Amino acid sequence: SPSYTVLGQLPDTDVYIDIDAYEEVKEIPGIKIFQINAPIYYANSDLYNIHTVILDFTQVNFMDSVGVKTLAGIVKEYGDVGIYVYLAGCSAQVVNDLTSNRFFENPALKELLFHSIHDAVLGSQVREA
Repeated sequence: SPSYTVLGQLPDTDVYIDIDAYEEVKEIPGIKIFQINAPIYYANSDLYNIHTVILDFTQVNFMDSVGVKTLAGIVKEYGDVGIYVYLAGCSAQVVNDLTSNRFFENPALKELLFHSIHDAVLGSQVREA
């Protein structure tokens, strides 16, 4: 799909790239990592034993209200079955767009934000069940 890319980890590093880019790159058991390549309502359409989904926002320069609402639905619905959705690599501007569209109306959702994919992977290691 052009709207998202499945990422894996290069073994014994903090490097995450396209699962199809290099043979030894492997997904982490219990975690799905998706790089967002188009506004999230496109990726969401494709969506339509995992404890964590990590969404890599490195490529995202801004979000619109429809995108933030979509994202909120994704976080909520995974959350309802105990799966955490983490947001990695959000720029200041993207965080501003999330905030303006009241994504953090519950300040607890601030805990879903991580600077890098690896930070998010490490955040999933031990946590509130």
